[PDB]
Amino acid sequence: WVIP
Amino acid sequence: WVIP
Amino acid sequence: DSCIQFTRHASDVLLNLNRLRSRDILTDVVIVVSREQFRAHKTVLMACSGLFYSIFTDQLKCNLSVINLDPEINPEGFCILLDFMYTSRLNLREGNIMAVMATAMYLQMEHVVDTCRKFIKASE
Amino acid sequence: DSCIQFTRHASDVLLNLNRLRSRDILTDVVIVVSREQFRAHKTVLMACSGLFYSIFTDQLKCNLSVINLDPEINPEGFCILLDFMYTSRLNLREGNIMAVMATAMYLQMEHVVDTCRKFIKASE
Ligand SMILES: N#Cc1c(Cl)ncnc1Nc1ccc2c(c1)CC(=O)N2
Ligand SMILES: N#Cc1c(Cl)ncnc1Nc1ccc2c(c1)CC(=O)N2
Ligand SMILES: [Cl-]
Ligand SMILES: [Cl-]
Ligand SMILES: [Cl-]
Ligand SMILES: [Cl-]
Repeated sequence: WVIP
Repeated sequence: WVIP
Repeated sequence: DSCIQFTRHASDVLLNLNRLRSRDILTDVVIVVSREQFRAHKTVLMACSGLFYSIFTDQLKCNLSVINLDPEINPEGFCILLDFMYTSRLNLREGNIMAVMATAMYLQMEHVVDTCRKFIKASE
Repeated sequence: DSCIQFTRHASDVLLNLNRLRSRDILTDVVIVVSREQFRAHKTVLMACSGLFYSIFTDQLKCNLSVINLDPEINPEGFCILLDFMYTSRLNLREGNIMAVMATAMYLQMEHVVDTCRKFIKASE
């Protein structure tokens, strides 16, 4: 999971 | 396009 | 093999699947969550959810145009997860995390359950 | 928004769509290319091809279960492109590049046409  |  | 790969292909396919959903194009099921209804494509639901994969591979349920979820399922939680299915983006907030996690557990969406557990543990 | 994103989601969705195709699960059209037939999902075809997007948004053609391609279309070229649609992987070879490019032009798959033009120019 990432900060898009 | 890339070499996968 | 000796194939070449187009990096953005999978993302572009999903973006178009979401555009079809928004325009109600070739949607083939309505998911009923208490008083709310959500139109979708069975193949996308199956591709994202263990529960939908099981339902739509069933020899009778594969042909249903309406699926009613358990009355304990929160419509907003379902909406957030349906958006995630079609975009890879999860709108996870303090006010919805419990509903999102319970819905992801029911829908059998392990990666969502995982990030919800981690975000909850960080706040305790 | 304040969304989080699951990097592999789009790729995992496409992998499952390909698994459904291989098992002939909820496929809703057969593409006929001279003596050969290819089962697929209309939504995936539309999401990858300008030609299929046009065909399946047509008020009459959207309901067809069989689509016959132009007799000049090469089945192997079509097969390579259908595999690309479901995997992001293009099996581009000296022996098939002309057929792949002509098929991609007909199907309106601009990125494939682009890499075919570039691979051809490099060999002249
Ligand atoms: N459609 C399809 C499908 C196929 Cl074909 N093969 C394997 N899994 C499929 N989908 C599916 C099954 C289980 C789970 C998910 C998706 C996400 C998750 O957390 N659990
Ligand atoms: N399904 C869908 C779809 C939608 Cl909803 N919006 C916009 N394009 C869509 N698909 C589509 C249209 C044109 C082309 C491609 C795909 C690849 C390409 O080279 N040309
Ligand atoms: Cl029904
Ligand atoms: Cl997930
Ligand atoms: Cl027909
Ligand atoms: Cl393309």
